[PDB]
Amino acid sequence: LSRLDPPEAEVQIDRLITGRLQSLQTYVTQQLIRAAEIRASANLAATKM
Amino acid sequence: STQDLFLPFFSNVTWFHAIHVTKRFDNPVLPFNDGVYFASTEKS
Amino acid sequence: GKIQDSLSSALGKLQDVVNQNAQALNTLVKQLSSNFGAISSVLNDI
Amino acid sequence: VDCTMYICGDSTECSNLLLQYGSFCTQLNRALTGIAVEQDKNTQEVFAQ
Repeated sequence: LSRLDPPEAEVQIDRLITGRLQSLQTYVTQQLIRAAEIRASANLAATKM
Repeated sequence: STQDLFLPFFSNVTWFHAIHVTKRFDNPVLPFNDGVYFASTEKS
Repeated sequence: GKIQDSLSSALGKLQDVVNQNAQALNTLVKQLSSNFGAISSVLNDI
Repeated sequence: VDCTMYICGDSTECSNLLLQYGSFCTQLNRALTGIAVEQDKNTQEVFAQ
């Protein structure tokens, strides 16, 4: 916002969005693989229970 | 869902008039906020 | 007898997925017609 | 994850670059909070017999 001009430096925002969107995209992903992997372990856990 | 400036559900608004068919005449300078909700109700 | 009339029209393991593919096949219209943080969401304008 | 404050944080124009733009972090929530109810349900039948 400060150092350069907002009708041109939104391009400097524009790329900064997407890797953060990607890192969120990975984190939802890499959680989700382990996520229902726990339930797949947990259904075994409740069955022994 | 989107993002638009809607009007609140049963929004607090202000009860003006132009009624004489006495002595009530209203036309004030009024500001320009986040989307206007103006209505002009008449019969005449 | 007793279970021929409560068979006749939320079940065992067959109610599950078609809630959710119904949920999720909405989503595949929406995933890439979402953000991706560019000037526009379809690549040729980029 | 509260999405926009992870991506941008407290900024109008960064959010206003994020809205040509459908429902990513909407569905990222509905990804994540979708799993979030289930571990409690995984906690449910693993003891409450």
